[PDB]
Amino acid sequence: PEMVRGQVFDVGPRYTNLSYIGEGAYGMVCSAYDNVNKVRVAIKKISPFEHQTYCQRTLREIKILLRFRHENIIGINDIIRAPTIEQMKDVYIVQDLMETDLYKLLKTQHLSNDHICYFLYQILRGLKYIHSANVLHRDLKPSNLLLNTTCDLKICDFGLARVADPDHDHTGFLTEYVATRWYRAPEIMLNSKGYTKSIDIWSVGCILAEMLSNRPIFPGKHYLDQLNHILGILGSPSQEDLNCIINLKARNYLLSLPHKNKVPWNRLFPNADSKALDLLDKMLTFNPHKRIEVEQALAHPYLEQYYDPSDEPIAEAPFLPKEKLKELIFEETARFQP
Ligand SMILES: CC(=O)NCc1ccc2[nH]ncc2c1
Repeated sequence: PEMVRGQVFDVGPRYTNLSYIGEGAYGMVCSAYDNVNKVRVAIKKISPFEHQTYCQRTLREIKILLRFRHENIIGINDIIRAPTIEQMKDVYIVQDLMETDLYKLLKTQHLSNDHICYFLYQILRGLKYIHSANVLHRDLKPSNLLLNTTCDLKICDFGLARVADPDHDHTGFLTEYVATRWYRAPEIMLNSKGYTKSIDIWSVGCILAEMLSNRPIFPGKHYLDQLNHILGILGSPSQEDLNCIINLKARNYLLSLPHKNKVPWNRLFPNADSKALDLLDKMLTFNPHKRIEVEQALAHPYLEQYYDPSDEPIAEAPFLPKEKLKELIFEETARFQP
């Protein structure tokens, strides 16, 4: 039984020569030589079985990623676990090894306009597929966008994903939310559960802005401070957009704020391509009903050199206590067993 950083990393004889990568949500991450395909691979250890939430998220991701097949979405290549429920304490998910991710790249590398364009294209191409399956990722951020040595990009981490449910999207003001703060659309803090596709487009807009400067655009330090970062750049919502927020606590909060003017994108991003800023503006639209959709974003002039809807595939179809969820993780991973 191989050990890494003083813990069992029990990946069998198939996978050998482990090197520590980093530290996931529910366990450790390593590379390993795959003795069957003769390539190094990434493997993450997942120990979710005590907690119903870690079980829920583990199972959501497994079910989604096994059903999806797309060049810009990470696959599951193998899953390692014990032969019986009783002996299964952990699950190992094997995926393609990727050199880096966008978070690491942004902290260390200047991106050319050509790189930004290509990364954005790949993100949206992957997102077209996800949305075509009626699924929302709900936690798009640089550290969930993996890149290889030739800058192929794959979206990962579907633990917070949901089926879209726009008829149940409304909630009150200051309703708590789980997904990463800096990439949360303004409506999350006002009146949205994050059950519509527009939530993901906002996050992509934040990612685009961060590619342009290497700095997150709206780095809020706490729940409501996130909204006030957004409003500091977008400025005060218009009457029409304010009138769409029927909830009085949310509406009156916005009305209580002093008038803020829009910060022009070309002053925030003086070296950016003008077509990139036109698309950014459309993704970072305050009103989620007016926000650009994924397929429109692909068709935007900024992406013209890549846009090819015949080569931007869609999914073939649309997509509980911890004891039942352990059984379900066991069943879902059975296809990888001898
Ligand atoms: C967000 C996440 O789950 N990161 C860990 C991870 C997953 C797959 C990976 N492939 N290559 C490297 C690598 C890292």
